[PDB]
Amino acid sequence: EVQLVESGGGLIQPGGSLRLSCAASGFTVSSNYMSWVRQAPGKGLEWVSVIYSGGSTYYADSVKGRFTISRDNSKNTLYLQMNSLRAEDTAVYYCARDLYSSGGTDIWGQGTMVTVSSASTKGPSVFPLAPSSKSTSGGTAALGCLVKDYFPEPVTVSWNSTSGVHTFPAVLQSSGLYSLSSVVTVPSSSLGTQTYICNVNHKPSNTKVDKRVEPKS
Amino acid sequence: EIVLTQSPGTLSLSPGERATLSCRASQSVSSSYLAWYQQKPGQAPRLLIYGASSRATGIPDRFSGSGSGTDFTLTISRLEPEDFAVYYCQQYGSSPGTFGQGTKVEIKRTVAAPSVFIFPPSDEQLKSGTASVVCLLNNFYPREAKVQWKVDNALQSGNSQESVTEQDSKDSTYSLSSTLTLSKADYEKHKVYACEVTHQGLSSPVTKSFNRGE
Repeated sequence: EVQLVESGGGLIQPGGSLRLSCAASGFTVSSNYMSWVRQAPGKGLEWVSVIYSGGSTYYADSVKGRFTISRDNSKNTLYLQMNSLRAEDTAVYYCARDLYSSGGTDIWGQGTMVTVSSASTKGPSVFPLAPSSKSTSGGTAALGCLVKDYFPEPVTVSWNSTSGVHTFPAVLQSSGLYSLSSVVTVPSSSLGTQTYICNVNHKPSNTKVDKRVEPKS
Repeated sequence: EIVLTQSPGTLSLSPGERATLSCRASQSVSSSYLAWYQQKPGQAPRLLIYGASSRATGIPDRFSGSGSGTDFTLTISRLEPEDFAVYYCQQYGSSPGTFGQGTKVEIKRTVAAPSVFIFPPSDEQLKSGTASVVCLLNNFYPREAKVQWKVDNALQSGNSQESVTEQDSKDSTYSLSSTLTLSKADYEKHKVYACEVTHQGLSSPVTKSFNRGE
């Protein structure tokens, strides 16, 4: 395998600083063109910074003078140290290995969401979407968890620690907090027997909530 | 900087069809230094093609690229349902490298009406002073659907929000959640809570409802 494993991210206050890193396998950061690329919500891909094997660095106009791309050869790691962050820096950030000085990117990190906001972290409240006749369709039934009032994104939802699952995109409410539903379709014959538990992980708040979802008449 | 203009902006085609995506450059791109990427929702981009026409290792044979000068093309020779994504071109023949704005490929299928479910608020939530009522439209196509809430037969406005899933990677359907948010007090003052759904797969609109307390 050839890969980049990214670390860092999350909520940061405007004016603050934040560092991202990526560990490479199957190539050496010291001998490659490496870059960071970002993508604001709903928008396209924009290069942030590039570093050459010989050490030269280049920056997008929007970040020049306040972001630094760097590397640790003996740890095979790439870094992005950001400063003077603003709301317009909110984006998913990816590290990348480039085949050419100006792009051609074969290896991408998985991405991490950086949210620049003065609002406080808030953990989700998790409420059951209980199965009933009104959520039953013959041999199948729907049940879920409402994951309400959290900030920032993302939240992770798993079931019983996998099929039939629809976790919906979060919506931003007027309060400025996010809300999401996760639903699963299960055999209607199991509603009385099988325990269904949604596991909600909101890393920015270090909140982990398991909620058992039980039927209603 | 070289500007890359992708067309069309959105492309909807059925499995088995040929898809042709264009990327036009504002000036000539040197050495066919152009790449194509696929980006699925929530994921990092995946390199498909580099050098305008070289398929990356491990990429299925249905993906191919061509072009030179100012016009480049990505072809999916026979679309598969898993191919919905945004596809981006990128030039690296002149500095700085630049990306197109993406073409969103959506997979067409035959019409599928939603199954409609409704969930009353939890007792746990009501103890907190708010009531969320959830209407689920499951596994439907096309994506356009009208969802209206009625409380004691009164059409609601300004108190609901919707979310739609990405297409299913096997059967190309969508699901949609609509959440009506009311105060506990308002919720307890009314009896009938109804979600009315209009969709092309239905012969007539469908209403799903419950009476508070059940």
